[PDB]
Amino acid sequence: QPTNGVGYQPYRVVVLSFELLHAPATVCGPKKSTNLVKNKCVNFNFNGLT
Amino acid sequence: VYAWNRKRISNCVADYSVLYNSASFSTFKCYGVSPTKLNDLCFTNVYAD
Amino acid sequence: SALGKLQDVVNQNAQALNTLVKQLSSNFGAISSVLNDILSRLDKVEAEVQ
Repeated sequence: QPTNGVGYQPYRVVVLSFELLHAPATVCGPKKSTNLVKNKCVNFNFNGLT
Repeated sequence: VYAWNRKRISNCVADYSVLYNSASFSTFKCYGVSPTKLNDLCFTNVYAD
Repeated sequence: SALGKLQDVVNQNAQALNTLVKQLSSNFGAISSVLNDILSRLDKVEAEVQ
């Protein structure tokens, strides 16, 4: 009922469960890709593998 | 809640700042990850219950 | 089989180093044994506990 107290009012709940696996990624954050470099020592991040 | 609905999210760019910049949420706990860190991460699937 | 005393010294020092390298893969109760996973998933205050 719309007159209910704050503990007895309805709440919409969404649980996001995240699948971290050896498998390829299919959901990723918005971070843009950049050029590949070879033979130099470099910092890298492949699909969150920093 | 006895018959909760699951949506599988896949094959897309997420942007969790669309969520974590909002004041509308009465709770937003996270476990094994940080909410502000989510935009650097990747997953095979996400399940939204 | 005559030189077993010398091969034994080589074997013991190899088994000691292989055990030292394998113990990097142990979690010790952290969320991952990979130190870059912890840092790429958690905030400073949460990561430092792990």
